[PDB]
Amino acid sequence: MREIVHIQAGQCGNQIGAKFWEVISDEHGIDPTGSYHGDSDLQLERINVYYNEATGNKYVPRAILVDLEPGTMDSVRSGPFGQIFRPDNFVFGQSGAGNNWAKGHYTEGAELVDSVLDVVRKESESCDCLQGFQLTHSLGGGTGSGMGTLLISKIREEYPDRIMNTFSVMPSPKVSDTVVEPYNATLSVHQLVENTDETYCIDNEALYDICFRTLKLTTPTYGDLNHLVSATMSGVTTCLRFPGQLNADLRKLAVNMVPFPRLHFFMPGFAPLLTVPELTQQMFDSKNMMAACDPRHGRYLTVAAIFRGRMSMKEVDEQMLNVQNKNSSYFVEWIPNNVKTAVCDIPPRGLKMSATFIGNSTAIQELFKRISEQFTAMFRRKAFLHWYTGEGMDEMEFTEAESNMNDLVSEYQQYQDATAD
Amino acid sequence: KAIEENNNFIKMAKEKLAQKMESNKENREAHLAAMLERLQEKDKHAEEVRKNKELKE
Amino acid sequence: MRECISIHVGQAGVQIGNACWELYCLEHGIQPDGQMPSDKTIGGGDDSFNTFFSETGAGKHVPRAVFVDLEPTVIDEVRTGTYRQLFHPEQLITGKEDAANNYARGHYTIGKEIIDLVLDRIRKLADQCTGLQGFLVFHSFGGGTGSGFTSLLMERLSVDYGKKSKLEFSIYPAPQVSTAVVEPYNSILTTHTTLEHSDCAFMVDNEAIYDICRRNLDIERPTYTNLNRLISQIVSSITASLRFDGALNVDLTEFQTNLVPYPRIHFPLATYAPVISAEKAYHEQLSVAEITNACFEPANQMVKCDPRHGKYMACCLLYRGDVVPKDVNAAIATIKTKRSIQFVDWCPTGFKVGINYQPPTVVPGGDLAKVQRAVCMLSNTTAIAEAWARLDHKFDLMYAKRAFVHWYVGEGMEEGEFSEAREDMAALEKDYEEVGVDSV
Ligand SMILES: Nc1nc2c(ncn2[C@@H]2O[C@H](COP(=O)(O)OP(=O)(O)OP(=O)(O)O)[C@@H](O)[C@H]2O)c(=O)[nH]1
Ligand SMILES: Nc1nc2c(ncn2[C@@H]2O[C@H](COP(=O)(O)OP(=O)(O)OP(=O)(O)O)[C@@H](O)[C@H]2O)c(=O)[nH]1
Ligand SMILES: [Ca+2]
Ligand SMILES: [Mg+2]
Ligand SMILES: [Mg+2]
Repeated sequence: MREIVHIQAGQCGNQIGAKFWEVISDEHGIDPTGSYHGDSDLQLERINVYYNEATGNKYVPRAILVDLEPGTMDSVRSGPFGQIFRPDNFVFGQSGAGNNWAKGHYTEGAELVDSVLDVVRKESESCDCLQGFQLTHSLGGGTGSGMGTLLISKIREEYPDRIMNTFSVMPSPKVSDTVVEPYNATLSVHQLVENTDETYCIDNEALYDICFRTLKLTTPTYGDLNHLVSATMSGVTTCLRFPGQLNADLRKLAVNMVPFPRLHFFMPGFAPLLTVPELTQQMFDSKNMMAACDPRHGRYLTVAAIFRGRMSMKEVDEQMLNVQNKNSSYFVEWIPNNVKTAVCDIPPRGLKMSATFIGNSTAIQELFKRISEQFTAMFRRKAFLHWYTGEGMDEMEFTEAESNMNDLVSEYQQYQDATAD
Repeated sequence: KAIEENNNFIKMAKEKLAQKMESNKENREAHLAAMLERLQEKDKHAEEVRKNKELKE
Repeated sequence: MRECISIHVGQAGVQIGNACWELYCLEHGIQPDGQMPSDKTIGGGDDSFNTFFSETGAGKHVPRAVFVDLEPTVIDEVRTGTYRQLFHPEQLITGKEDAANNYARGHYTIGKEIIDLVLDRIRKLADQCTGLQGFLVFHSFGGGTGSGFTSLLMERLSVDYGKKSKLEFSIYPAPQVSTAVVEPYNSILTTHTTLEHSDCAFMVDNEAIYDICRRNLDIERPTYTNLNRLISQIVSSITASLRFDGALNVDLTEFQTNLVPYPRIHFPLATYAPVISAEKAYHEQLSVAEITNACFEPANQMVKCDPRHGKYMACCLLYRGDVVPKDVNAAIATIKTKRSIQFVDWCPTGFKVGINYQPPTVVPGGDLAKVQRAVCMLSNTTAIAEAWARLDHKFDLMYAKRAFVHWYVGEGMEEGEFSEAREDMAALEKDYEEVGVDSV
């Protein structure tokens, strides 16, 4: 298990995808043409996880860039690392989706889906040992929300024994005021609970709140929010990208992090947005969470912590023990040794020391309940259904999406209330 | 008796092992069969969605 | 003859194999290329070291060993490392996809694709032997391969080799270096399924070794490289009886006779001394009495338990280096009066002693001091059931909520297997309780 196949769908998916590839190319010492210009051997040791080796020692991302809207094709190709992508992996439609899930999932996106599946199969066939897939998308749009979830269900059929990882971006009224985003998110959640192995909840409300209150910016653009997401996505893939023992592949992470199949929604975190005890307190603090939820309103089923930089590992061990002792009630007693910690030598660009946090907390229900409240505000008066029932859907399917996300919250609550004796 | 018991142990280890490895293949295949059958049920639902758009026009 | 084939399963097995074989080479004067200048009989021989090494006509001395792992990266470093010339390529076996810390993938799913190849390769080593004694299986309890594939292998080795002996060196997990939340499941699973097919199993508690590296060697945060060098010294003390000639040398099988009172009670506690840094060892010669006394200090044990709150069914002292029987006897008499050594009523209390004259060796650029004499105590104590108890409690906490069970069921396992495995450990804990009760 080495090669992961990246997929980016929609505006959000492609732009966070673009930033992801910019950062990891810089860390691995790859320039916009795709040549190796670095110094350390650790940059190349697990390069094959995300990069294909073409002729003339070219390193090409294993990325599949997808959208129903053209124009997003131009922005990615004109961007800083536009040249490095494989031209045949661009699979772009005609009329767009216009923030409609039923267009992405059932009708207009369903027509473009087989031409994407060709690119996936071509990339997957060449993999020495394919481990799985990582999608990047929003759940508030139309393409990434609906076609991205169709792609998930379709890739599952042809690769049921590979890992399906996602970086699903949750919508927020503070960042985007499109009124039907709560409908799109809830429909996507209904698919994600059933068909993904692990979903990172990158929440725009938390990204807004961080940019305003911590980073001091009075009104943040999509560029400011992405600076945090690219730092997070770089962090959570550090175990996959460099030499290490812990969470080194997508199944080993999944096995350690996911104690129940449906409960695979992680609360990401990053620090700083410095000393080892400060890092350790910052990453466990609610203010550094990329999902807008308070850990102290529930319990951690499992946690993965990734430290990056030259630092005393003795100090890291003492500190991670310190917070588990001090915050003991916020970790379920019935899963022993559920907090794991890796340390990578190579720090990211800019910072000398950083810390990345993946937590499977029962407090993640606060994010689903928030979407559930914005959903039921519209659905109980049958508002805006003509966008969806026109494209072919039934009310029954809307009700099942609400019930499935209510069950998910009920199950997170069950295990939060669970006790050992 | 030493031979009889040494053979019995080899016999029953071999039979215990073959029963588990066949039982495991049944269980794994049935788990994967149910996963695909649920995924194929979504294709039949998506076909009714696309028909109820054209049969409403 | 009396050959011994070492099988190293999974990362922890493989890397402990590197340590052990590197150490055996330095002990016998074998070079990295395989040559042994002091060995005059070319192509073969009946010497003591030939229990662990075959000989090619070109004079190469080749470990009687197989390295198995379900992924390439750890075994690749043996293929390209310092001792690459020591092993034939067919001794080093790798698959592509690992068991992902899942007993199911190791025993069933991924494991079944490589098991026939592994047995075939063990058979090429077995047919090289004129009088095969048995196997030494090196594996972790916690890993998917170390648990799942090991169990599978042991079941198959009982089929193909009958009652021919099978010893284990089993790495028991610890939170300081453990990489997986599901290690208790894997540990109980493999312990259950291996139990009928193992004759003797030396458990090594990673925490016990970790604490020793912190306390005795002053390593702030011990690595696997640190732990494995210590483990290989203990492993070498246990296998030195097989690998060396000696007047007062006692075979390992003769210790086993005393160590295993019933087939299921086959888990001896290992304790080793002296573990000391070069700085502290300078102008500090440790006598026979000092190192013997260190065996009854529980800080020196390979497994965290308290023998003093349990009962003894056997005590064996494996000495190497500058040791003579007089000194050993003096030291034992001193201990008998001054320490908490209570035997069960149904055993005899006499300590069993072996001495190998070849002194202990150190790997260059290591942490251990080179000492003139050393000792490994192998004892059969009811206290080692504490290691089962701790591990069984971790199992129950998770299994009560079925945490992570879906990963095992997805790969073909039933809930029946989990509870069957847990009841065997419940029985095993009951068995260690029973043996300590007095007779009537
Ligand atoms: N964090 C972040 N969120 C974004 C970005 N671009 C869009 N979004 C969010 O994505 C949601 C809308 O989805 P889009 O990705 O624009 O829609 P799409 O998937 O392209 O679908 P169509 O627009 O219907 O083609 C809104 O909630 C936005 O706040 C970005 O660069 N970063
Ligand atoms: N003492 C010691 N323990 C190790 C070493 N490598 C791994 N471990 C321990 O072994 C357990 C993990 O199992 P591994 O042996 O790494 O995994 P594996 O058997 O290769 O199985 P998979 O990787 O899941 O296929 C944990 O308890 C680790 O602490 C080592 O070199 N020495
Ligand atoms: Ca010879
Ligand atoms: Mg768009
Ligand atoms: Mg491994």
